Amino acid sequence: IVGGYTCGANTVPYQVSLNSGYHFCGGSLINSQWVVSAAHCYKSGIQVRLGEDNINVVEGNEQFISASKSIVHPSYNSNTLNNDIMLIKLKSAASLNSRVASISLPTSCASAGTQCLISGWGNTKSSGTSYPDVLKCLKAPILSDSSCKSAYPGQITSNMFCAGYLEGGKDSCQGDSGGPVVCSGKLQGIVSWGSGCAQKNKPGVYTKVCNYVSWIKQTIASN
Ligand SMILES: N=C(N)c1ccc(CNC(=O)[C@@H]2CCCN2C(=O)CNC2CCCCC2)cc1
Ligand SMILES: [Ca+2]
Repeated sequence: IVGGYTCGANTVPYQVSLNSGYHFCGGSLINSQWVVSAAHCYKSGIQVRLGEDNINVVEGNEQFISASKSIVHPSYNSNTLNNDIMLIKLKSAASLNSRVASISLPTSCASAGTQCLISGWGNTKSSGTSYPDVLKCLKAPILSDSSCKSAYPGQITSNMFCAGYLEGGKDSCQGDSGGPVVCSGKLQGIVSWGSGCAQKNKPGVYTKVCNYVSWIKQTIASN
């Protein structure tokens, strides 16, 4: 997260870290058994880490739970990142509490101009590399579709939206991948892609979660 601030420990209790010997992606807890992340985060051997603040220090509120299965969206296209969403099931149910909590799925999509919260443990520099060990947060508005498409011609689909700042300086970044964009108490986006981080006229691009609620509810009820 570039140009953000320290969230404060467990203030974003639905945020998870996916670990395979190291943190490599964010995710969002949607109920005691299931995590939503980006399809480009897929790998086997995932451990889900809940209740984290400092991902390098055991602070006392963590739950570490192996994934039992992953389900990548049936139409995910790695080349275009269209339908960049996956579900991950926990081998055992998380114990929900005030530091380990689910985020609600939307009942409808958000509007352009709605303010959101984007969070993660990714790089905090727009030139160079620095990874924080505590969770970082960013307030960012949903941008118009026309500013999004103008920034990235021929590359935005109906399953994507832009959020952030066209002047730059504030953005998500590598390592934030798969994490939440929460707007008005709902998970509306997943950190997906962009050009560099915090660059002028290159805002972040997010998976448009409202398009997938039916798929999500049908898939978890059948697995
Ligand atoms: N908000 C940001 N600036 C931002 C930028 C990048 C990332 C991390 N995501 C990524 O790097 C993702 C996954 C691997 C390929 N990838 C890409 O961004 C690769 N370029 C894309 C262009 C559009 C068509 C699909 C490919 C996460 C956030
Ligand atoms: Ca920790």
